[PDB]
Amino acid sequence: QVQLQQPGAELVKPGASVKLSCKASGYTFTSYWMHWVKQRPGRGLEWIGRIDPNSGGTKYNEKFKSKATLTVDKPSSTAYMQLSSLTSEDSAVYYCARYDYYGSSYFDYWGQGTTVTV
Amino acid sequence: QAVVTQESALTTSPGETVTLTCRSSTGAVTTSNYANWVQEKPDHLFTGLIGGTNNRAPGVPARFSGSLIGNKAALTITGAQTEDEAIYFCALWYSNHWVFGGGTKLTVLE
Ligand SMILES: O=C([O-])CCCCCNC(=O)Cc1ccc(O)c([N+](=O)[O-])c1
Repeated sequence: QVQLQQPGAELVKPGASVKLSCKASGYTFTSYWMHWVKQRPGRGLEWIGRIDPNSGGTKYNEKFKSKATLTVDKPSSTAYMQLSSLTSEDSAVYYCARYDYYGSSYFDYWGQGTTVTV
Repeated sequence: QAVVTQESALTTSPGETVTLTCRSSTGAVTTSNYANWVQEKPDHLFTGLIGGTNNRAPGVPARFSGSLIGNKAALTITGAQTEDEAIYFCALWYSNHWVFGGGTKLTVLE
């Protein structure tokens, strides 16, 4: 019973930043990587970026650089992702998912996703 | 930069076998690209099936298996059951980023 908890939604007027959270439980947090993914019909899965709990270090999709800000909270076992100026593209689902940097190389557990409707 | 291509949709029938593939704009796909198959079930639900080209996610019904078929990453379903209707994504790790394929709708029982 591994689990990644993400709040359901966000409803905001254009050009309005939002901090997104993702809680992990049932396993050892800092031992796995955290990746944020975006969905929106057309195919929809675009990789926003990764964060290494330990390090605080990230690797972002260069497309989302002047946009998204990744951070974590080690004690609460919570991953974050900020979005600056929701220009309004952004009306999409934002997922948090588990990734085995030290492992079997799969995105096994996924979060339910935080929907963002601008 | 790179583009990951999968079949848009495959139609199958119960008790039959079906294969889905994942292609790269780079060149052949090999064990090095780190082919992962993600399963999306109706109403935005995801679960990894394979990872590391051929490593099944725990719980996933044995009828599923990854491998490489030539220059492409692949997913095989044996005796496709109705519970396999879903959208199958593949993803590839190219140097400094992951790129997801467009996704394959797998219409089990067509
Ligand atoms: O390579 C082997 O020898 C076997 C297991 C290692 C699997 C390779 N996976 C990776 O390390 C890919 C890899 C690299 C850097 C990086 O930042 C990320 N990421 O953010 O998810 C993945």
